[PDB]
Amino acid sequence: ASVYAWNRKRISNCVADYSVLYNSASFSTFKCYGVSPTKLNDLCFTNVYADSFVIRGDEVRQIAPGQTGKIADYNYKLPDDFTGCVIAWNSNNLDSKVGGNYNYLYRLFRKSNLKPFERDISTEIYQAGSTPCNGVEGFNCYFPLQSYGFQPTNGVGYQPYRVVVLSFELLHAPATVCGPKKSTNLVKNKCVNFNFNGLTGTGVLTESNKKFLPFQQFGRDIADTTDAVRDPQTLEILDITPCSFGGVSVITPGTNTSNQVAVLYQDVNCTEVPVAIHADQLTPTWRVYSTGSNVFQ
Amino acid sequence: QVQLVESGGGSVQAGGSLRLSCAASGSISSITYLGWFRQAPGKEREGVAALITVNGHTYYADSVKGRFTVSLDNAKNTVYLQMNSLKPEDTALYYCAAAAWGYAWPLHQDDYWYWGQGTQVTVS
Amino acid sequence: PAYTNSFTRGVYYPDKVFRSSVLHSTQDLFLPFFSNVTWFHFDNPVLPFNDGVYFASTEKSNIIRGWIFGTTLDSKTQSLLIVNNATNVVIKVCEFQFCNDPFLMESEFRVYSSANNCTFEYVSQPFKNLREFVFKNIDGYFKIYSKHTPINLVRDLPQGFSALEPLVDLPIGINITRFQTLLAGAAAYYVGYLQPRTFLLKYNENGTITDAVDCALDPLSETKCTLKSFTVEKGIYQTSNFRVQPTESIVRFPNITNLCPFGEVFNATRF
Amino acid sequence: QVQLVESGGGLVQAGGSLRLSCAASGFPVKNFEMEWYRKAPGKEREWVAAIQSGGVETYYADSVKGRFTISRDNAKNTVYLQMNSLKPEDTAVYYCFVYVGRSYIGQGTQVTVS
Ligand SMILES: *[C@@H]1O[C@H](CO)[C@@H](O)[C@H](O)[C@H]1NC(C)=O
Ligand SMILES: *[C@@H]1O[C@H](CO)[C@@H](O)[C@H](O)[C@H]1NC(C)=O
Ligand SMILES: *[C@@H]1O[C@H](CO)[C@@H](O)[C@H](O)[C@H]1NC(C)=O
Ligand SMILES: *[C@@H]1O[C@H](CO)[C@@H](O)[C@H](O)[C@H]1NC(C)=O
Ligand SMILES: *[C@@H]1O[C@H](CO)[C@@H](O)[C@H](O)[C@H]1NC(C)=O
Ligand SMILES: *[C@@H]1O[C@H](CO)[C@@H](O)[C@H](O)[C@H]1NC(C)=O
Repeated sequence: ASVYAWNRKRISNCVADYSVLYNSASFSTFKCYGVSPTKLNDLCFTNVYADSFVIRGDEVRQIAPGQTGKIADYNYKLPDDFTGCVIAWNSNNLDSKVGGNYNYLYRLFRKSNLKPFERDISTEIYQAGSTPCNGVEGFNCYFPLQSYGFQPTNGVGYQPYRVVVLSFELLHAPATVCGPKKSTNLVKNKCVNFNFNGLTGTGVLTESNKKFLPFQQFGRDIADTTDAVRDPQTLEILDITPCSFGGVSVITPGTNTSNQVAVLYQDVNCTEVPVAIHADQLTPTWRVYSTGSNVFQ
Repeated sequence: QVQLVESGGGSVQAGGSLRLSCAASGSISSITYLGWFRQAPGKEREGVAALITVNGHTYYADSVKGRFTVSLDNAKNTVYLQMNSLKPEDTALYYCAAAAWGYAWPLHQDDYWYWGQGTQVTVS
Repeated sequence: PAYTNSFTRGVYYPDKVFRSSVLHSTQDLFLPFFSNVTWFHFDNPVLPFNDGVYFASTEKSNIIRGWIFGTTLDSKTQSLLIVNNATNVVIKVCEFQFCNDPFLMESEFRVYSSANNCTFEYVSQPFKNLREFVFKNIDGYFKIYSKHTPINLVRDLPQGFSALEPLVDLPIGINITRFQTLLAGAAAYYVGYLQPRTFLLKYNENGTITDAVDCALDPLSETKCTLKSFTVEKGIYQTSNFRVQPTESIVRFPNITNLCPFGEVFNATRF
Repeated sequence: QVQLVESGGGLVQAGGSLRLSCAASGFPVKNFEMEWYRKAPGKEREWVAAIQSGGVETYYADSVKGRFTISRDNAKNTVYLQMNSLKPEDTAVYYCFVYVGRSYIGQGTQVTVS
């Protein structure tokens, strides 16, 4: 696009991964204001409007909130406390023809300072004196629509930097385009914490025997305790059983009678009691009361 | 929240080697970009080396290209700057800067950096 | 004219939660039972929204096409537009200029001529047929609950109980007061309105709602609500309370009647 | 405040040489970049040569490599040009150019090669 017609395009109901922007190995002035770039893909924001121009690269340091200049005064202005990312990279190899790229025609003069996030489109010329222009260009006409000269013999400061603005505004609307969410594989039949699509909890994920209609997203039983969460990749229905807990009780015949005791781990399977308590962290005197010949359920 | 302590300076004959290091303490995971600065006597402080912590990509200036290299050690949380084939125009004050807003090439003084205390590298 | 009664119809799943063989009570924007709904036939007037619309329609052929949602239906307030067609449905909210008599041999289009200031656009994939909808506009959103069922009669609402499943949420966030339907033969459509009402919901073994009672229709179903059962045993069940509300709020105060001489400092010739 | 003037122009023949200047005021040349533009009759304005703000790297356009030499004088606040190897295609009005806050373009000088 052009700088007189950089449209405020609404690209909605999509995703946009930025790790391919991270390992592109061509970025120059990747600047994210407001939020860090390391927490940009996992969490998103609403109003995901975007802009595009190939701006000349010698005053990208002027592109800042609370900083004026030439581009900030006449081409593109940022508001204070910007939430969003401005991205600049080298554009020497592909937008460079012989004799200069005379297609990115740009405005040099405007009567007032630009408001932030305003697309300025015009045809009429700059007014600076008192004598009006009669259509024929004269001594104070001052034609603002000047030319970028982008030759291949320019240096990296004079060669242009391609700008895209992923601005994040705050309006009463949900987000449309966000970054991706990485996901690992699933484990089965284990007391494991999980991160599903919205809900997290502790329990044992087992195979199920019931069925779902295609609109239930999770499940629950009587006294508001959940029983099933949808896994949205494999399309096989899993359940939850809470992994086991309980009290312990110690059976003794008296300290005057003998020194031996019997320990009661209640309502558990009697195979995972070295996995239940930390038998590797406790004493070897405790480690002989987790397994042995006299294991009874 | 980011504190940088750098060392490894000294004096050496031209054609020798030196190795600078800059240790980072504080919010290590928020640091995204390490840049090495250099201010000659009678000159403005310019940029020499660049390093992205996430990607590992390196950028160098044209006067230090082919002679200077930069590396990162995530175990010690310390960036390294190894100097090979030194010339006596490199006598300057060296600075290490840590960035938490992303990566920006070339290096500029007016942007937000966590600045080091400055070290002296003298060659002749 | 031509009002119709709604026989225990218009109950939806209140959330995305599956519940199995349990009686659960919610407070949401429901239909009260046995309320009045409208029936029009040719005829497309302007009707208000009033905080939630239950919609039903009986058709043999596709006569109705879409609707015009808005506030003033003019070129000063933003207006929503959904038009369904033979192979596609178009969802967009813009600044519109609706005609005075909007209507839609195989093609006719004279409903609007206005294409300025568009904001949102969306395309999805859409007497014998009975189609029940829910229009609601809560917290900047627009939620649609639906059910499709066949029936063969040309008189009134058919009998039966059916639970309504949600489909589509919209990110519009404008204010809405009135809407108006669009047509091309004659066809029937029903409109009800939602009211905040407490229900008791009966879930089966597989989570489909098979029965419901309203807690303000009659005191037997109100005892069903406060007992959480669909069969009530013989006895006395204390449910709620009541209070007499005041009317006049009279004011009594003593005689003011002192008449201090400020008349000499308001009506004399020399102070 | 920022003002540029151009002088030193004249009429020369093909193969001649002339030294051109552009004086600057209100700003130092050690912190800002310079560009030089030309306006041929019947053609659009095109970039000629540029010096960086540090004074290290100098660049020229594609048709004028090997013949033009642009320089600066930091003490006299004036940007100079050593111009050689003339063709009749370089008949243009010459304007120097700088970005100091806003853009400031001088009145220009006339160079006619015939
Ligand atoms: C231990 O004490 C109990 C009651 O005090 C008694 O019955 C038992 O015989 C004692 N055991 C021995 C070995 O004396
Ligand atoms: C206890 O665990 C063992 C080990 O797999 C299993 O064979 C047994 O059926 C389990 N018993 C109960 C009651 O869960
Ligand atoms: C519905 O309207 C009709 C006519 O206006 C009236 O006879 C009837 O009682 C109304 N229904 C209820 C439940 O009030
Ligand atoms: C378009 O709508 C916005 C939202 O109110 C308004 O600010 C803008 O002035 C409108 N533009 C035109 C040309 O009507
Ligand atoms: C809609 O109208 C109401 C009342 O007139 C007002 O409070 C609200 O802000 C309006 N919303 C919009 C988006 O104009
Ligand atoms: C003063 O006298 C006039 C006329 O007699 C009367 O209208 C007015 O109420 C008097 N002022 C007061 C404070 O009573």
